[PDB]
Amino acid sequence: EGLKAAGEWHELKKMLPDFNQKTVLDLGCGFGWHCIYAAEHGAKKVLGIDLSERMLTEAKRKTTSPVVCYEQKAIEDIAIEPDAYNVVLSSLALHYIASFDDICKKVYINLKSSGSFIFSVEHPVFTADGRQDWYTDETGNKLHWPVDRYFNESMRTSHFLGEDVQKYHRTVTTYIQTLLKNGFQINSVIEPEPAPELKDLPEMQDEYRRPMMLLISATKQE
Amino acid sequence: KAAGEWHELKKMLPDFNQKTVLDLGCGFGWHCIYAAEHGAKKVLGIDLSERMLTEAKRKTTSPVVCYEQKAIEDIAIEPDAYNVVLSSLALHYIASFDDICKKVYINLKSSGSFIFSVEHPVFTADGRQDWYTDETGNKLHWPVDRYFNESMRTSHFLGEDVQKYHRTVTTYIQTLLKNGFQINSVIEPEPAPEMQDEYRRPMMLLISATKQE
Ligand SMILES: [Cl-]
Ligand SMILES: [Cl-]
Repeated sequence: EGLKAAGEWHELKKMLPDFNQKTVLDLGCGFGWHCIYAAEHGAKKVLGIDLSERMLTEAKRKTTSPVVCYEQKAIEDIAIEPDAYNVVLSSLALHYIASFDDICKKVYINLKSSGSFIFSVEHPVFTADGRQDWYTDETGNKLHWPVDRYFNESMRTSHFLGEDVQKYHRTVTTYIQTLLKNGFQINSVIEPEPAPELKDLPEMQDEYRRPMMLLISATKQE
Repeated sequence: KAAGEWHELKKMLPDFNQKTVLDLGCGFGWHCIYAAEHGAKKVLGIDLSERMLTEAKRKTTSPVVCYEQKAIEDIAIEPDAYNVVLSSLALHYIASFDDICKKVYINLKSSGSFIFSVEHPVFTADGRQDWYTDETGNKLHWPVDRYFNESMRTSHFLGEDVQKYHRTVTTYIQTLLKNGFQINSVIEPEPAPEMQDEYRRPMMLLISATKQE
């Protein structure tokens, strides 16, 4: 879980613009890694938004810069602040949001002219079937990755003891077309392979077989 | 599959009026006839097969449209000559999509479009190009494997090898981007018998792109 979170960051870093004197919004900031990074690369103002109080306490403990503020808030509830941001970021968060269209409308408004919108979601191929796991035989070999219901843009629920995880499946089309119809230009679309530091690692070998993540960089056009 | 490809591709097509068009893998020439009657000043359609190009010239009336017997990878370098380049279900049979992009960029005018369709990476990844079935032949789900393994996919029939090249969604999009195209539209079509199972996995990938200078 932390292994492929490093695989996300490696590709995401190469998408990032220069942060000097930029105003940054981080949707689903967690422990505030992107907010810290932005600050120490010269951002004038960073807002980190997350739902978990536990995570924001750890974020504020890890953040020294007076440039960064944190707020407990749902991503669907972000404030309308027209033209306030140079860049909006979101790492592994938007596949938990029901209307990606609403998020794009709000990000568009909140961004200045030629503002940046860079995000990563769990891949449509990862979420399509719903089981979010390998197809296995009797001995337990991962035979292949199952894909089903690809055009059923609906909730995907998974069950653990005491937890209910709720995600929303969307197609590659929907992510790209939603950005385009909302006035964004597509700069990059990447499906990350494992980071070159951990490409040898035995557990990372199944990650070449199906994509786990979708990363997209987009620019506001008026 | 073929008619379903057209329905969605038609929607991507620009105004053809006094546009110079190139159709790659033109088959029986459907796009070439379409463009000519929608006001194109000049159209060139190419195909490898002589049998299909015989039928193509047979069912074509307009003198705006010329045909040649030529493979896609051997298209002529003609700088700033075309307004629009089309390719329907053809580029997944070509090894270097980068090479096609380099030539199409050069052959297009400013703000000219490159519109194409291929078999979707999810259809081509595993290589078996078929459902996973149990012992009684229920179609269980569609199998994905070796997604980032970008190489040949061969299928065998009596008397023929079929050779396709598997590429990722990244590859198609990032290659267009690095060769100076702007992405205008990316669509994975659904259809409008055994079309019943087609809503379950994507079969085709359609991209519309514009030349940027
Ligand atoms: Cl949406
Ligand atoms: Cl290529």
